[PDB]
This record gives sequence, C-alpha cells and structure tokens, in this order.
Amino acid sequence: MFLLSVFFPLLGGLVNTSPIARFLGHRGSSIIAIGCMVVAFISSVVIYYEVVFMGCAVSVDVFGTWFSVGTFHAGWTFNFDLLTANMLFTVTGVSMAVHMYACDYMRQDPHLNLFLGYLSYFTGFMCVLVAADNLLVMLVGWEGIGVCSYLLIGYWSHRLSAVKSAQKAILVNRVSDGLLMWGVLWVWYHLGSLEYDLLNVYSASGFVGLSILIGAMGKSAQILFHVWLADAMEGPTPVSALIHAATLVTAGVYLLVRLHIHDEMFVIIVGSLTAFMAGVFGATQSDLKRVIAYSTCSQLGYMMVSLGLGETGGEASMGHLMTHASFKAALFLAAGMVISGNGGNQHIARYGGSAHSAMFTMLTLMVASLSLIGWPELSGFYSKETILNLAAICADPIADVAHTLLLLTAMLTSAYTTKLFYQCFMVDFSGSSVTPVRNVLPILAMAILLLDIMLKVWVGTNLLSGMLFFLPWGVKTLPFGLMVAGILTATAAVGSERFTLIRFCGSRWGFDQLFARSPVNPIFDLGRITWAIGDRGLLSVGNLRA
Amino acid sequence: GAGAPVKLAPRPDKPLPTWYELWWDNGYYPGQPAADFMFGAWPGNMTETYYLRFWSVFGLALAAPFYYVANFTDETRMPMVPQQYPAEVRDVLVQRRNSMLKHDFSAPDFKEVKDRAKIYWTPMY
Amino acid sequence: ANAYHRTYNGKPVPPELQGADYITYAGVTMKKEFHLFDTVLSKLIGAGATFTCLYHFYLNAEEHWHGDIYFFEKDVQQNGWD
Amino acid sequence: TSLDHVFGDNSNKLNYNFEPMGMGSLFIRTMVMVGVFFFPVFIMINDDYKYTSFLDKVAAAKAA
Amino acid sequence: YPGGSFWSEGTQTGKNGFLFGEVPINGQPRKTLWWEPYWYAGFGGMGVGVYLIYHAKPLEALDIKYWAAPRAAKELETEMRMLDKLNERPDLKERLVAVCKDLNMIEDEAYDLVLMRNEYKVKLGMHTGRVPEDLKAIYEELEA
Amino acid sequence: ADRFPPPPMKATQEQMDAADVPYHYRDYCAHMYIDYKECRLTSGFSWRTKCAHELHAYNKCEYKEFKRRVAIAIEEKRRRGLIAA
Amino acid sequence: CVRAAGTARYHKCTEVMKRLQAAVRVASNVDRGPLARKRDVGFIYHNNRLRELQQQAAELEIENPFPAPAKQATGGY
Amino acid sequence: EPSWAKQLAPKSGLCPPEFHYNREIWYPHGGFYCDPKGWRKNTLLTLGGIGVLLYMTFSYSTANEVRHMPPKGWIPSIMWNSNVPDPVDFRGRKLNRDGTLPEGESS
Amino acid sequence: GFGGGFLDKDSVTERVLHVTKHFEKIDASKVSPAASFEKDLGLDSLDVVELVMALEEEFGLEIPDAEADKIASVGDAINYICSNPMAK
Amino acid sequence: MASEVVLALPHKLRVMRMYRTGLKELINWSANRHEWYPRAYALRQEFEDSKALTDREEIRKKLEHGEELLARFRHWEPLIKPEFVGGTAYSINPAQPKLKFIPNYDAMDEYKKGDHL
Amino acid sequence: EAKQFTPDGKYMPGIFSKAKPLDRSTQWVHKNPYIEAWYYRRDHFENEFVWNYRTTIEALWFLGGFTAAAYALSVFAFRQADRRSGYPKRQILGDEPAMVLPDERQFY
Amino acid sequence: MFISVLLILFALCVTLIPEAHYHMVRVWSFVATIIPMWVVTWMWWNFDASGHGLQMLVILGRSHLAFGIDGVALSLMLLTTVLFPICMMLLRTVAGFMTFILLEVLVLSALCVLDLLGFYILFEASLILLFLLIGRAPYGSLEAAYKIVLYTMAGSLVLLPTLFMIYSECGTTNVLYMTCAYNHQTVLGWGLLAVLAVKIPLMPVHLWLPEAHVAAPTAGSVLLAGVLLKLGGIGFLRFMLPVVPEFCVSVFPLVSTLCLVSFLFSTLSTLRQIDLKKIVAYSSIAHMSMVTLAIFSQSEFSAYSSSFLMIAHGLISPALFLIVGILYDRAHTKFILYFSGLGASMPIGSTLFFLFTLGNLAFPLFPNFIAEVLCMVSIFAVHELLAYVFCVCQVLGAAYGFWAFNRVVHGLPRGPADVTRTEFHTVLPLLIGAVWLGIKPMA
Ligand SMILES: CCCCCCCCCCCC(=O)SCCNC(=O)CCNC(=O)[C@H](O)C(C)(C)COP(=O)(O)O
Repeated sequence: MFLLSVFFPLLGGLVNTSPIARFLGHRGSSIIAIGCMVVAFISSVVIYYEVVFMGCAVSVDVFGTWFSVGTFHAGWTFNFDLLTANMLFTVTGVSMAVHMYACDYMRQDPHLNLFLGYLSYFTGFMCVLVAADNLLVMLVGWEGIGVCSYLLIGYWSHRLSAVKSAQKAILVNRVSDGLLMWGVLWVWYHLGSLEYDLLNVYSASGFVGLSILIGAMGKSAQILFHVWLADAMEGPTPVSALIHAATLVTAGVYLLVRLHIHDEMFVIIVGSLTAFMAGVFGATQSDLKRVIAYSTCSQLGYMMVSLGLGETGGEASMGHLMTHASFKAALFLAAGMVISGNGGNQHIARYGGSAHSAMFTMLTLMVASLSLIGWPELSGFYSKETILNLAAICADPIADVAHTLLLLTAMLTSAYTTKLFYQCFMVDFSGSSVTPVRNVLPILAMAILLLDIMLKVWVGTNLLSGMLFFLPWGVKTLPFGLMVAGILTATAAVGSERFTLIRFCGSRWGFDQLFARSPVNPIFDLGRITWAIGDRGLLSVGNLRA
Repeated sequence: GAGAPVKLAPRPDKPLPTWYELWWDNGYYPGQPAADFMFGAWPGNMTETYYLRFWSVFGLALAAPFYYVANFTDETRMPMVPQQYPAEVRDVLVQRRNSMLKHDFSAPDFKEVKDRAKIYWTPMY
Repeated sequence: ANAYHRTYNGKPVPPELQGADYITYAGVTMKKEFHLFDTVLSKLIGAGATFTCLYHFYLNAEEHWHGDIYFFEKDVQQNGWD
Repeated sequence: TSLDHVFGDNSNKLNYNFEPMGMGSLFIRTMVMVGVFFFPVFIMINDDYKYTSFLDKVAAAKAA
Repeated sequence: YPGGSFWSEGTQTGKNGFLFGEVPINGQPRKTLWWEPYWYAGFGGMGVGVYLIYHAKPLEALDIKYWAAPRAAKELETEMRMLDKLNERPDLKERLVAVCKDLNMIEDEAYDLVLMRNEYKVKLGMHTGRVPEDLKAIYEELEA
Repeated sequence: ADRFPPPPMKATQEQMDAADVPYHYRDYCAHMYIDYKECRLTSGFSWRTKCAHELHAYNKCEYKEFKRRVAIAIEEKRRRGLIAA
Repeated sequence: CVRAAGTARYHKCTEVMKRLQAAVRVASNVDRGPLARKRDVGFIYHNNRLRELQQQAAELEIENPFPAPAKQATGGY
Repeated sequence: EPSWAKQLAPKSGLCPPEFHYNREIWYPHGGFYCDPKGWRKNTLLTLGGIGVLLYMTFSYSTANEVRHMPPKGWIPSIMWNSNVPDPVDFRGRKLNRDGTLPEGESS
Repeated sequence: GFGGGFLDKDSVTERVLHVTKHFEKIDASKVSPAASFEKDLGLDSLDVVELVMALEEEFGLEIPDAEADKIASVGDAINYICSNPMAK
Repeated sequence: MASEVVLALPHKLRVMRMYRTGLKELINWSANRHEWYPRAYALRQEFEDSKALTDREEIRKKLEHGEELLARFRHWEPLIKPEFVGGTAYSINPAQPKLKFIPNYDAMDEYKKGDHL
Repeated sequence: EAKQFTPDGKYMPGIFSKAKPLDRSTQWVHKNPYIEAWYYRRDHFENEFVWNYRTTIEALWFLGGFTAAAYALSVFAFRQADRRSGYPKRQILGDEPAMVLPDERQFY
Repeated sequence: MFISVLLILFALCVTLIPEAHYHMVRVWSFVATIIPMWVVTWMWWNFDASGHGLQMLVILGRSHLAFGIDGVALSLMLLTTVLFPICMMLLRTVAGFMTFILLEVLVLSALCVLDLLGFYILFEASLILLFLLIGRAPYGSLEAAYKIVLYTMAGSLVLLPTLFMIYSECGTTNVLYMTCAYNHQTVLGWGLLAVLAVKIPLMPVHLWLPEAHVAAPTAGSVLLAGVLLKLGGIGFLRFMLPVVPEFCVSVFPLVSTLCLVSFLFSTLSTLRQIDLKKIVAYSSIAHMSMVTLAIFSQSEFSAYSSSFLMIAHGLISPALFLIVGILYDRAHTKFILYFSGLGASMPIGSTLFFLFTLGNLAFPLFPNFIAEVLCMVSIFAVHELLAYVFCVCQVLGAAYGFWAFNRVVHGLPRGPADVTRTEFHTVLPLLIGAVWLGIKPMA
C-alpha cells in the first residue's frame, strides 16, 4: 500500500503517453487516468490514516543506491513520516479531482490524452519529490515537476505568449534551482549525508539558510520571483489548478518545513513583503485567473511567515497548506466552469445574473470564497487565525511589522474575493454567452473538494487547532472585523480618484518591465559583444593574403 | 471550439537588421520580441523613468518601519517571557540559532545566550 | 444552441418557442428549466457546510463571545485552580 | 492577405531601430547585475578583511 | 458523442499514421533493410554483455567497493570498542589529546586519531619518529 | 524567575518518549499534552466531544504557565526599573 | 539509531552521530590531496578558532566582532 | 486521390468535420481525436495489465517494508503484513495484534 | 449547418436593420438594404461610430480601424459581415 | 498625443477615431457596461458642445488636449474578445496547413543514402 | 502520382517518368534572398570589426576587466584554501621559491 | 595485440572489395566497425577492479608504443566504439569508410597509449584525415579545415621540444618512468597545457571548432564532438598530473580563471547564434571547461567525475548532431528561421530533440545531471566560489537551449515530416545508454 502512492500515477502516465494510448482513445485514456488517480488516492488515504493517527513511519529500499562515489552516497530510498503523509494525501486528493475536471473540460480538445498523461506525470513527480528521504531525490522531484509544468504550460504550442511564459518560468525556476544546488553542496559538505533524518543543525554558516530560502522562494513565487505566476494562466485551467493547489508552489514551503534551518528575520521580511504585494495585486486587476493566482501568492507568504515563526509555526504553516490546497483548486475549477459558460470569456466586466452557470458551481464558489477569506468557523479560518495568533505573540520586534502587514493583506483578500463573487453573480449581466454546462464529473470534483474542506474542519490537520493562545478579546475578533470591512467595501464596489496610484498598482509595480531591461537586454548585449567583438574581433586571427 | 482561422506571418521582403535575433516569429501574426517590454510600446505608455521615480520613494516608505523597529525597540516590548522549559530540555532547544527562546531577557545567561546567536558566513579555520 | 434566442425587428415570436417552457422579455426568450441531480447535490453540500459551521460554532461560542483570558480567568476564580 | 480585413493588414510598421543599448546605461546595469548576483564573493572577501583587521589589531597590541 | 452515449461503438479502422513512413504494398510483408540484422545483432550483443558483466562478474571483480566492505566491517567493529573505552578512560583521552596537540590537531580530533591507525602517514611517522611513540601504546591499550 | 519558580515536572523523559512527544512541547504541562494527544488521536471524527475535559485541562495548565511567564516578565521589568514599583 | 529513537534522538543518538562524523572526516581529510582545503563536518575548526579568538579578544580588552563560540552545532558535534 | 489513402482511416466522429489535420502523421499517442473500433476490449485488457502490475508492486511493497518503531494502535497493514511489529501505546503498554488491552488491565 | 464559417445573408440583413432603427431622428420606413448613412439616414460621424460599436457588440466582432472607416452605408456593413467568419 | 498614422488621418476621421477609442477606454475603465452607459451619454454630450467650432487653431488645441488626455489614459489591461488579436483564445489550435508526405523513403535508392565524400 | 515502385517492391528510379518523382530533395525549402544575404553576413561578420570608440571601450571594460576579476578571484580562492588547510605561503607561477605540494607524510 | 592486428588488416579489406557489389560493401564496412565494439566489451568483461590500476600491459620492444588500460581509457573506448557504427550508417562512399576506419584506429591506439612520444605521434596522425573530411568540395569549408589543422599543428610543435627535453632528461618516454624522474616540470607543463587547451576548446585559442564541427558532415561532426575533445581530458589524466604536479599546482589559478571566463563567454555568446549547428557547437565548450576544472580540482573524486562528464557529453551531444544532420539533409538548410511547427511535423523527432535538450541541460534521470553534480562536488571541495560561479550560470545555457527548441519546434507547421527507421535506429543507442547510465550507472 505504501509504494502504491508513488509508482501508480507514474505507471498510469507512462501508459497514457505510451503507444498503447493509440489503441484506447480519449474515452479509455480518461478511464485509465481516473482509475489510477482513485487507486493512488485510496492508498494515500490509508497511509495518511495510519501515519497521522497511529504514528507509524516506514522507510523503503526501492532501487538500491542511485550513485555512491566518495563519501557521497545517494540511494533510491523512500521514507513516509507525518510530513510526507500529509503532502501525499493532499496532493493525491487535489489531483484526483483535477483529473476528474480535466476529463470533461477539454473534451473537445484534439490531443486530450497527452494532456492527461502530462498531468499524471506532474502528480507522480510531486509524489516522488515528497517521497524523498535524501536531498538528491528532492532535486529529482523538483526538476521533474518543473519539466511537467513546462510541458503543460506549453500544451497549446500554437500560442507564442504561452511559450514565452513557460520559458520565463523555467529560467526563473532554474535560477532558484542553481541556488538550491549550491545549498545542497554546502549541506553535504558540512553534514556528510543527505537523509533529512540525518540532518540536525543548530547553527550553520548562514549561506545554507539564505540559499535554500532563495531557491524555495523561486518555486513559491515570492517577492522578486512572483512575475511568472500570473503569466501561467495561458495554460489550461486544470494545469493552473493543479499547480496552484498542491504542487510546485507548495514544494518550496514543503522543503523549508522539512528542513527548518532558515533564518527568522529574512524569512519573515520576505513573507510579509510578498503577502502585501500579492494582496495589493489581487484587488487591482480585471482578469479572473490572475486574481486567484495572486491570492495563492498571498497564502504562500502567510505560510512563509508561519514557518519563520518557529517549529509550531512550521506545523501551523503545513496545516495552512493542507487547508489552502482544497479551496484553491475549488476556486480555480469554479472559475473555469464559469468561464466556459461565458464562451471562453476570461474578463470580469462581461458577467452577471444567475443564468450563465449551474447552482452547484455558484454554491461551491461561495463556500471556497468563505473558507479562503477566514469566515468564522471554517477551514481557512482555523489556520489563518492560528497563524495570526502565533504571529501576535512573536518574540521578534521585526514580526510586529509583519503582523500589521498580514492584517492589511487579509482585509484586502476579503475585499477582492467579495469583489470577485460580486462581479461573477451579483452584478447585472454584461456579456454575450450563456451555455451552462451541467456535466456530472466536474460537479463531482467540486463535491470532493468541498467534502475535503469539510473534513479539514470536522477533523483537524494537527493538534494545533483547538490549542488556545491567550489574547485580548479584541485581538481575536480583529481578523473577523477586517473580513467584515472587506465585505462592506467590496459590496460597495467603490473606487478612488488617485488614478496615478491605480495605474501603478495595475502595472504589477512594473517588475516585469524592470527585469526586461536591467538584466536581460544587457545579457543580450553581453552576448553580442562577446561573440562579435572578441571571437570575430579581438580573438580573431585573419588571413595572410598572397 | 478549435480550428479558428488565424492570420499567417508573411515572409520579409527587405534587408534584415544585423541583430534580427530578437524578434520572435512563430509563423503566425502577430509576432513578438524576444521578451516583452524590451523595445516598442508598453501597455499604458509608461516609461522606466516613471517607475524608477515612484520606487525611489516607495521602497524607502516600505523599508522604514523595518529599520525603526529593528533599531529602537527590544524584547522588553512583549509583556511576557517565552515558553519556559526545564534546564535539561531548554538547553538543547536554545542551541538552534533560529530558535526564538533566545529572546528571554530573564534567562540566567541572557547576554551570553544572545552572544552565541550571531550569524557568520565564512567558516573559520 | 443558445439558451437565449433573440428575435430582432419585432418579429413574431415563434409559436413553438412559447409556453410555460419559454419566458420572453424585451422580445428575447429564455427557458424555465430544472435539473434534478444538480439541485439535489447542491442542497446536500450546502446543508452539510451550514451544519458544519453551526455545530462547530455552538461547540465554541463561549470561547468567542468572551475572551480566552476572560473565560479561563472566570473558570479559575469560580471553578478552582488545580 | 485574405484575413487582413478581419484581423488587420500589414500596413502598420514596427518602430524599432535594432540598435545596441546605451553604453553608460549598459555598463551601470551590468555592474548592478554583478553586484546582485555575486554577493557571496563580496561576503567572503569582507569576512576575510574583517578577520585580517582583527589579526592586525591583535598584532599591534600584542607587541608593546 | 457518437451514438449519443459514452459506451457507443468505435469509429476507426485502418492504419492510423505511417510509422517511419513505411507503407504496405499489395499485402506483401515489409522488406527488411540491409543494415537491420547486423545493427540488431551487434547492439543486442553489447547489451547482453553489459547485463552479464553487471550481474555475473564476481563482486570483487566487478568493483573494488565490494572487496573492502567485509574487511572494513571488522575494523569498524574492533574500533568501536576502542572508542567506547576511550569514553571510559580520561587518562587515555588526555594522552591522545596531547598526541594530537603534538601533531597539528585540535581537541576535537580525538576520535579522528583513533580511526586512522591503519593510515600511511601514521605508520611512516611511527617508523621515522615523527609520530610519538606513545601513540603505539595508546592503540595497544585501546585495543586491549 | 526566582520569585515565580517553575513547578516540579510531573512527566519524566521516559513517559514523554513513550508518548512520542515532540521535543519542543516538553514543557511544564507535558502530561496534559500527552493525555490530550492520546485522547484526540484515537477518537475519530467526534474528538471535540469525547475529549473536551482533556483539552480544557491542558488549556488551564497552559493558562497557569502563561500567567507565570507574564509575572516573570513583570518582575524582571520591575527589577531593571522599566516599570514603576 | 535515528529511526529507532524517533523524538528522543536529541539525547539518544549523539554518540553514533559523533562516530559517523569522525569517520567522514577521516575519509575526507586523510590523503586529501594537494589542493583540497580541510573539511570539518562538525564545524570543529570553526568553533575552536572561535574559542581562541574569544580568548585573544578577552586578553585584548575590546568588544568581540565575532559570534560567541557554540557548544555544539549539529546533532552530533 | 493517392493510393495509400484507402488504407487510412477517415476523420473520427469526435473530430470537428470542418478540420483537416494531415491524417497521414503517425503520432506516438494516436494523433487527433483518436477513437478505435475495438476500444472497449483494449480498455479491459489495459485494466487487466494495470491490475497485474498493481499486484506485483503490492507484493514488492509488502516485501520491502521496514518499520523501525511500534505503532500507536490498530492498523489495517496487519491483515496483509506479518513483519509489522506488535504495537505499543502512548503509555508504553504492549498491545496484542488486535490492538486491544490484554487481560489483567482490560475489562 | 450552413456556410464555411459564414452566416446567411438574410439574418444578417435583419439584424442590421433591427440595430439601425435605434435613433430618435430615424423614421423606420426609410431604413432598407444598402442605405446611405449621412445622405439618407442623416446620422453624424458620432452616430456612425456608435453604430459601428453597436454592430460590433451585436455580432461580437472587433473590427479593424481602417475597415470601420470604410463603413459608411448599410450595404457596406452588411457585405463586410458577409465576409466575416468570426461573426456570431 | 496619437500615433503618426493617426496624425495622418483626416480631421473628420481623426476626431471619429478619437471618440471611438475614448469610448473603448471608458469601457476599459468601467466597472460594467451599466456603469458605462451614463459615461457614454456624457462623452457624447461633451462633443456636442464642440459641434459648431470653426477656428481651426482652437479646434486643433481641443483635439491635441483630448489626444494627450487619451494617451495619458491608455489602459494596461484592455477588454478584448477572446478570439481576436491579443485575446486569450486567439491562436490556440489552427487547422493544419497542407504538408506533403514521403512514402517508404528508406526503400528508395538503398545502399546509397549516406553522405558524399 | 508517379510510380517509383513496382507492385512487388523494386524501387524504380523513374528517369523517364513524366511526373515529378518524390525524392530526398522533395521537402527542400525555397530560399529567401534577404535571408540568405543576412546569413552570409552573419557567417562573414568578421569584416565588420573596427577600432572605434565603442568597441575599444567595451573590450577593455568588460572582456579584460572581467578577465582580471576572475584571475584575482581565483588567486583569492587559492590562497584562502591554502589558509584553510594550515599551509604556509605557496609558490604560484612567478612567486619566488617557496613550499609546493605539501607532503602526505606531514601533518599540517 | 594479435587480435588488434587482425582487425587492422580486416578493416583494410574494404578497398579490395570491387565496387560492383554495393550490398556487400556496406555489410563489410559496417561489420569492420562492429567487431571492435564486441572486442572492447570482451575487455571490460576481462577487466578487474580489484586488480592493479593498470591491466592488460603490453610493450612493443624498444619501439615505444606502450599500451595499458585504466577505467578512463576503457570507458572512452566503449563510448567511441558505440559512436562509430552510427557514423558509418551515415556514409555512402568508400573513401569515407577508409578515412573513418583510420580515424577510429588512431583514436583507439592513442586511447590506451602510455608513451608521451607515442601519444604525440599517434594522436595527430589524423590531422590530414580531418583536413580532407571537413573541406569537401560540394558542401565543406576549406577555411575550417585550415583553421583546425593549423591550431593542432601549432600545439604539437609547441609541445615537441618539451617532450624531447624530458626524454633526454629521463632517458625514456614511458609514463611510468617519466612520472618517477626529477624533471624541469615547468617547460613540459607549458607544452602540455598548450596542447590540451587547444584540443579541448578553451578560450582564447578555441575558435576552430565552431567552423569545423559545422562545416563537417554528420558522421565527422559526431566524431569531432564526442571524441577529440575527450582526447584532451584523458590526456590530462594520463600524462600531466602523473608527470608534472608542481606546474599543475602553480598554474591552477590561471587554469581556473581561463576555464571560468571560457564558460561564461561561450554561454553568453551562444544566445546570439542564429543557426542550430552553431548553437550545438558552442554548447560543448561549457562542458569541456567544466571537465577541465573538475580534473584540475583533484579534491575528492576528480578523475571519476571528469570521466563521467566526458561519457555524458559523448553520449548526449552526438544526438543533438544527429537531429541537426537529419533536419539539414531532409531540409537542405540549417538556418533557424526555416524551422517551425516541428512537433506536429516530426512528433518522435521533436520528442527526441526535447529529451536530448534536457540531457544537455543536466536534468535528473540523465547521466549529465549526476556528472555535473560530481564535478561541482569536486569543485566545491576546493573552493565554494568556483562552484557558485558554475551554479549561478546554469540558467544561461538552458536559456538558449529552450529558446531555440521552442522556436524551431512549436508554431506554424512547415518543413519535413517525422524521422525514418534508420534515423530512429541511429538515435536509439544514445537514448538507451543515457537512460541506463542515468538510472543505474553503477551496481
Ligand atoms: C477619459 C476621457 C479622456 C478625454 C477624452 C477627450 C475629451 C475631450 C473632448 C472635447 C474636445 C472635442 O470634442 S474635439 C472638437 C470636435 N469638433 C470640431 O472640431 C468642430 C466641428 N468640426 C467638424 O469638422 C465636424 O463638424 C465634426 C463634428 C468634427 C465631425 O462631424 P461630422 O463628420 O459628422 O460632420
């Protein structure tokens, strides 16, 4: 039951991409993918139950070593702890519904089976990454999910914008991966082994934490690395949902939680800055997908702050990930359903009424919005309040800035989420498309997401939920009031006169433009200078005419 | 609804630039440069000078509270000491440099504990 | 096709497209339709979420109306310390 | 040309001169990139400088 | 959906694309190319030899790493008790500390000296006098 | 800390090992943590009901500990002179 | 040892960790070659230099510009 | 029309009739809207292979499982694995293979 | 269906006529196929621009600026639509 | 200010494109079409206050000021229909252009498919 | 439409076939003269070098400057590695006679 | 030796074949290269890793010509003997068969040489062969052959006085006695550095390769890419470190800085390339510089890591050349702007292009990834700054790689259809070898 959690999606994806798929068709490919996802999900549920509740960690010898030269020893070995069990359970539960939705959304796509196979590869490599006991397998999972994301974003190879976005994201993640590789070099040189269980550190040389955090921020799309995330909406809805729910974006935070070898000051500063930037970004746009992506970034920043707080903060951050994934995927899927009912319209300004879409999709979007904004007694409510309370008691004076920033960010989160729902349904109709699709499978996927959200409340992620921390009565009620304020302001749907601030905010602070010409055009010029001026010039040896 | 008709990119008919290897022509109109914003217009017609001018104040406005709180207020601001643990238990927990228990100003070796907590970068021989 | 048909030019609305199954406004007709499985599943999920929130709140209402400080100091003063 | 009346003709011409960047701006941004993306070099070198300053002060005081 | 159901009859018979561009002609079986048998024979023979090398050559013959595991296991076993006794004899530990100070070593290199009793520089310095004579005694009583 | 010394530990190292307690929770309320963990990690869905007393006891012990920490901070400030005495 | 101990690893598998780090150091630094700098997995040279610098600065009657030496940096040393 | 076209299958009913896709390309996955005739029998055979590989990896997983510590309570892994050590509770009392308190302290 | 991505002449004509009559100055009986905007219907340049935008909304089209400038009569717009494979 | 091509437009056409693009931008800054209606009425009225202008200098002044206002207000995220230029659904999956096929190339001219030297 | 084969294989060259025979050159592109001129110029860009102001400035500040930077960095890394292994000053190329290759038989 | 002479005479029988029976000509030409592959397999089965660091020793009297086998030479021989049959599969003339047979003989003889004079003599005996290969009348460039031949001759002429001086100094030319005598390490060291910095592409004297490897046909391109650069690395490992260590030490900063600047400038220069073949040409420079730095590091396991990287490049890069050659031959041009929509046109070929692109970019499940990990382990142990410099610019190579791949593969379909059975077979050995060495290279 243990190795079923990893090998089964991989085998399913291999079959879906094998020449065997020629003899099956899209019907058969969908059947195979759904069956593989369900079986892996059952295995993951069993493993989660046993590990979390009965505390049984199991280590696996899989393929022997991978390579052992010198004191460096690398082995195909898998270990399942509480962290690995949580990650596997979350990823499988997300990706099962993601596959269910993708089996219906792209029904009129020509090459559906390739899409299914790449999704299965993405899920399997995520399972590989989380199953890692040593850092090399973590790297393998990192690059495998990167490759799968590259293929999935560039699925529609006929649109240049998607190709540009994929290449940009790949290069940014490769910068992060070089930083991570340098950190791995340092970790092995100063610790002599790669298994996380053999990594217990009290005070490193600083570069360890710095480089590891930079590499993690690369995957988590934090400050100075978030630009790629918005452009990823060029890909199909299932890819964005899977990436933003439980994979890729989660991997950096997962590595940080597994390691717990960071530096609190830099972690807190980066997380707070990224959260504030994501919050101000999400309320200032009109593309539906970009807002949800920026919300993903904001929750990533929340988790960063939590893990920077401490070990308890790290576990709370892991629980925040576990609760965030479900409703993030739910929001993505509901947005995709509404968009398809809107004739592919991906802009908010042409929506309205209760005629374009089904009742279940509307209710699912409502529930996901309520959970994400921290509505009292809900899934995101518990994790967000726990992180806030643990951040309202930190011993770092730096954290005081972070607490205020996160309060503002949560208020803005409620603001733009309520604006999203308001523009989706509450406003009058202002588009031209009504094709309400009421197919069983995506509705069932939404149902599974909502059931998992219910479980996350009826059953806590860890023992932290319910652990009461002693705050003044106003302090606890503060995020509730902030969400109420966001509700009021968004239901007013009002705006300001300071239009220069508006044009600045909408531009995403010009970060893409800044990176367009500070490093990039100079890289191009350095390349031309090197080649032409040196090789054909200074390094050139001409001909002796005669 | 695949199969929408798409305009093609007609082949060039005049001498190419020396550095033409920055325009991305995928065969369909419209093409794009190697990267967005690299040359030509920007959405909103803003310029780099505009954003540099704005950031010249926005960055310091964001950074100012960090420096003020890190340079004018200490652990005495919190009305409680960190979570207490027995000596044989605390003695390992505080060994971590990232560990927050170092900020107990009531610690018997408080200044010494903070002394060990500084961060180095080059390993010393 | 489109769930909304547009008539234009004040054309006589098709007789086949009239009845309880068709509701017209500004010359444009929309259909009154009901889906059984969709509505039933929506009701089930909504009821589940509502009951979840209600019961979780009722189990933890005192820890919200008064503060944890207030509630636990009240318990200590009134119901002992050990 | 059969789709120009639907998605635009080739009348409009791109306003790009294909020219190398400004020398001073290129130099300044190259230095900015080098500083941002080679910080460990400076950190190690400054560590060595602080270490040798400590040794110099020790040598100055220890021989008197 | 064809037939109005997801469980309807198929629609495709014939050849779906041409692999390699090889097209059947008059039902005649495809001609084998001139190079195919020799290529297959040579490359399959190399692969078979590779598998037989990796799965039939003696472990010592295949790689050195197998030759040293049984020989190092016993040395580790007999040095573990030496280390443990060094945890029980402060006099021997401080003698080894003095030896390490004599040998450009720091206080923390105590266990390093224990594990290197079979090293080239150690024995050569023992023979030439660079190593203190007392190191031999330390090894002798720790083995005891 | 002398004015408000910690109470004796009712949980031994062996008991915490048997309960598999995370080491950063080995506080002056360890036994309450252990009992809460043992109760909740066995109840299934209805953990908030059949383990309410355990949670309340653990939170009460933590309330005592938090009061002790606040009092220690106040006494330290008074000694150093940060608060009028 | 690590997987048998579980949570109690911070007071139960110290000595075996020290043994393993010592073995790694012996494997690396002995016959290290002509160009490779010396390696301390347990940061032993770092903290010993730290203690010597602390003592020297104490004799120097000036404020320490370096972190105070640590008792141990890893789960082993 | 070329000779080899007669060996080629037509465009599938799933495919949009207004689309042309150069049907002659051999694709690794099947191509465009691929939907063979005997597809359900192929699907059943594929599921059979899936189940066989599932059984093989199930056997290997049960074979190579290493449990370094007793679990905290009853688990379903017992019913198919005997290498699983007998559980030990939070209080350290050893428990039977059914995960219940033994006699003397039970009931 | 009908048309290689194109709709019928007749529904296009009917939709264009139905859009056309949305002006206070306009008498209904004078709107007909291939009708002059300025000379016949007496609509200013602002009215022509508004009609272009309204037809763009009705047929879901993003007309290029030059083609829009070419539009000056009912028949021209109808024939332009009769050239569009992108009109709904 | 407009672009050089727009600078070449006739006065009537220049003002027409100005008004059209202004309506486009007002949609782009609009929360909804319903919000856009009164803005559309006001924008139509404002031009109505300039209908009877004759002095070309003041006409050019008004036109230039309006062009500068519009240029300052280029929307960063325009509202586009999905299947047009710049839209998200544009250039997703086109029909395959005709590509010739070469049957049994290896079968032709065997033993002589290498490289000249 | 040609017949480059017989009903039983036997590739026919079809020298005297009216139809155009499918061959290796079948899918060759039609070259664009401007593209050909551009590619010749870029493959023969060597004739465009000149000691102008810009070229010299760029060559000194970047090429030689970063050569010097990497050289000094290598020297620093080498000396620091020497100091981190307990070795005295070592003789680099042109550094006066000094210690080279620390003996394996000496503890440093 | 006897077996080797039998193969030498058996290979020469190609010319004696009358040209009338083309079928047998191809069969004989292919089988002549097939045999040494099995012979090297038999050698590997015969080797003992528990034996001496050198095995299968043989000396031809006082005629120098000392032949012995280490792991590096055996692995290089295996990789070359895998490569050569694919090159034979891409030729159509007897002259090409003879030239490549002589080239393979020379490479094999040099790969296990143990005499420095012997290496000098045997290595550059193929320079005229390369000259005739590259500058072929209908499609080659005479300038590229002129360049490469002059560079190689300059290196050899610089080295020769050092070789004869150390010969006179120690009275012989065998490595195992050259390594044991006191010598003026400096002069011989300069000679060795010059030759093996010309052979391996190192800045500044590296400019022959971009023209040469592009002007040559597919078979010669693969040969030059996967073999002659590794003659430099095995040259270092077999000669320079065992003979003159002090020069190696005192030059280490120079070698390191030269390798670093070579890697940086080559990586930056590649993005401005406008032809796929030139892009592939610049790609190998970074790999060779990394190999050289790994060799010169000598930290923990430098020789093994360098050998792993050499094998990885000699495996992956020839696949890039195979794809380039297929595209050019079935397209008649190498210019990028004529490549588009290749995935829909060449599905399996484009998939292989993707896979081998990732192979060039050091991704997991590939031997290049482990190779660069080991090389960076060796570099890091010496110092962390060099390792960071290698680590930081990893993005810059993948930049041009992905840009070129996406530009030529995605977009408007235009160009050739997918690959043929022969082309897939030529691709096959590299894919299987890369998978095998990226999953379980060792056991
Ligand atoms: C966000 C908003 C930004 C600002 C947007 C711009 C707002 C400023 C608008 C105010 C300035 C003007 O109206 S611009 C001034 C426009 N009016 C004139 O120039 C005088 C009339 N001249 C003529 O040639 C024709 O009557 C003409 C009416 C042009 C054509 O109508 P027809 O062809 O039917 O005949």
